[PDB]
Amino acid sequence: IVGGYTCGANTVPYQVSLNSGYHFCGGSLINSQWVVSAAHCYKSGIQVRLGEDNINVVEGNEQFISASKSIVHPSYNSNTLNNDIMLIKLKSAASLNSRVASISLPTSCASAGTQCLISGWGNTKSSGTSYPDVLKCLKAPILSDSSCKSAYPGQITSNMFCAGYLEGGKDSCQGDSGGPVVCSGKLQGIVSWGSGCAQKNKPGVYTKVCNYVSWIKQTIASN
Ligand SMILES: NCc1cccc2c1OCCCO2
Ligand SMILES: [Ca+2]
Repeated sequence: IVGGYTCGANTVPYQVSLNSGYHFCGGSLINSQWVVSAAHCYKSGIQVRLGEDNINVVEGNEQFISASKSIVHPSYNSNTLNNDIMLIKLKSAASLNSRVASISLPTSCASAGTQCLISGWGNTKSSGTSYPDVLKCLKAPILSDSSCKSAYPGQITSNMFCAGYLEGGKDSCQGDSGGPVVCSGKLQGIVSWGSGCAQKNKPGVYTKVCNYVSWIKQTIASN
């Protein structure tokens, strides 16, 4: 997250870190046995780390649980990042508590200008690299579909939305991928892609989770 703040330990209790020997993407806990992340985050051998704040120090509220299965959306297209969503099942259920909590799925898509919270352990530099050890947060509004599609002509699909600041400064960035965009208590977005971070007229692009609720519920219920 560029231009954001330190969240505060366990303040975003549905944020998980996906680890494969190191942090590589975020995700969101949607019930005790399932996480939703970006399909572009797929790899074999994922460990889900829940209850993290500093991802480099055991602080005493973590749960580390290996994935038993990954399910990439059936229409994920890695060339265009259309349908950039995946499901991850945990080998054993997470222990739900104040610091390890699920985030509700949306029932309709959210309006332009709705305020959202975006979080993750990604790069905090818009030019340069610096990775934070503690979870960072950003409040960002959903941008109109028209200003999203003007920002990235030819590349925004009905399954994507932009959130951020056209002026720049304040955006998600590398290593935030797969993590949550929560709006009015609902998981509305998954960190997906963009052009650099925090550049003028290049806001973050997010997987539009409201389009996927039936797939998410049917897939979980069948697996
Ligand atoms: N700024 C949105 C954004 C979000 C996640 C990863 C990114 C990214 O920007 C593209 C360059 C870094 O990869
Ligand atoms: Ca930790």
